[PDB]
Amino acid sequence: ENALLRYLLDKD
Amino acid sequence: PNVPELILQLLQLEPDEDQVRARILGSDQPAAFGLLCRMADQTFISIVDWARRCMVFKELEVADQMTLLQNCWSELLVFDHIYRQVQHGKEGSILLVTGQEVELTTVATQAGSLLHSLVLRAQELVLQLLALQLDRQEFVCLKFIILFSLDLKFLNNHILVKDAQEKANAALLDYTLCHYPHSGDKFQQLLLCLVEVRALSMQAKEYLYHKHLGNEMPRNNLLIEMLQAK
Ligand SMILES: CCCCCCCCCCCCCCCC(=O)OC[C@H](COP(=O)(O)OCCN)OC(=O)CCCCCCCCCCCCCCC
Repeated sequence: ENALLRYLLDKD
Repeated sequence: PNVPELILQLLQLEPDEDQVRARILGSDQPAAFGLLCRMADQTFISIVDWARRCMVFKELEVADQMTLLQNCWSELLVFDHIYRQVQHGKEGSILLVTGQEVELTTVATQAGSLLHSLVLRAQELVLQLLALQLDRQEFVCLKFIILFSLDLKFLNNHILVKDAQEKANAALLDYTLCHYPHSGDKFQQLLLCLVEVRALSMQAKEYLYHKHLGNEMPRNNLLIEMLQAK
C-alpha cells in the first residue's frame, strides 16, 4: 500500500 | 439556467486561490528546481485535502480513496496547472500557484527537450479550453469527473462510485447544454480534452521518472513516492 496516501488521508 | 446541485456543492468546496496560495507560500537567474518541486508537492497535498472534503469520496473507505487518488494524482496536478493558466496569466507566460510568472522564453532557454515539450502541450490544451470558454463550474465538475475516472472493477464500493460517475457526467451535460448556446457539443469536446490531459500527465510521469533515474530530485519528494506506489 501507499504509505504516503494513507498518511495524507488519515491526517496532516 | 439552473446550475446542478452537484456543481453548487463542489463550488462551495473549492478553496479560493487566496488561502492555499497563502499556505503554499512560506512552506533573471536560474530557476530554483528544488523549491518548484516542493511547490508541486504542496499543490498535491492541497488537492488531496480537496478530495478528502468532496462528496461521495468522503464516504468511501480509505482503501478505495487510495485507489482513486493513485489513479489520477498526476492528472489532477496537470489539470490544476492548466486551469491556472486559463483563469489567470498571459499566453506569453505560465502562472504558478505561488503567483510567480515564468515566461516561455525562460522555459525554452533553461528547460530540456521533454519538460519544454510538456509545457508547450499544456499551453496548447489551455488554448483549446479557452476556445470552448471553460468556466469555473465546468472546472470543478471536471475535477470531480477525473477523481472518479477509475473503473469500478478495481474498487470495493461499486455502487457509490458509479452513482458519482453518472451524476457528474449528467451535471456537466446539463450545465453545458443550458449555458453554452454556441455550436459544437461542449460536453464531448471537454471529455476529449480530458483524454489529452491524461496523456499529458502520463508524459509528466515519464519526465519525473527520467529525473529520478538521474537522482536529480530531492530525496523525499512526494511525487516520486506516488510514482513508485505500484
Ligand atoms: C505539464 C505542465 C507542467 C509541467 C509538468 C512538470 C511535472 C512536475 C515537475 C515538478 C517539479 C517542478 C520543476 C519543473 C522543472 C524545473 O524546476 O525547472 C528546471 C528547468 C530545467 O530543465 P529540466 O528540468 O528539463 O532539466 C534540464 C537540465 N539539463 O528549468 C526551467 O525551464 C524552469 C521553468 C519553470 C517551469 C515551470 C513549469 C512546471 C510546472 C509546475 C506546476 C505544477 C505542475 C505539476 C504537474 C505534475
